[PDB]
Amino acid sequence: AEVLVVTSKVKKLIKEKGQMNTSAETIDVLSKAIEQLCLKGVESAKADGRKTVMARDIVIDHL
Amino acid sequence: AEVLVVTSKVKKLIKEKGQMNTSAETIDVLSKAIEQLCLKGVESAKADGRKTVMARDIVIDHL
Repeated sequence: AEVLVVTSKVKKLIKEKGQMNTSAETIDVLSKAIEQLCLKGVESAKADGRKTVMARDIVIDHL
Repeated sequence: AEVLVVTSKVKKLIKEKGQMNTSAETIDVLSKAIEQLCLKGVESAKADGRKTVMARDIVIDHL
């Protein structure tokens, strides 16, 4: 339900830049990661009293 | 170049579940996060001598 990454372009990146295939579960993990980053972004934006999720609401520095 | 998240479905999630709009830069951050997670997955898979990026190669526990 609701794949949130562009599967074809992820597979293309991983193949072209890394010489690797991409498992189905890899796509699932990436999609779930996007969902969590979005929900956490909602939490951050609302806590600031805003109505728009902004780049500063997507905390990805631990990457 | 190469947006790696499904922009329409991200905006739909953020609006429907959080009542928020989604800025253009939010989409950019999410896309760059996916790119980094994929490249790091390539590093992990190759270090294990494999030819396929697997779910265990996408380290997202810091979420």
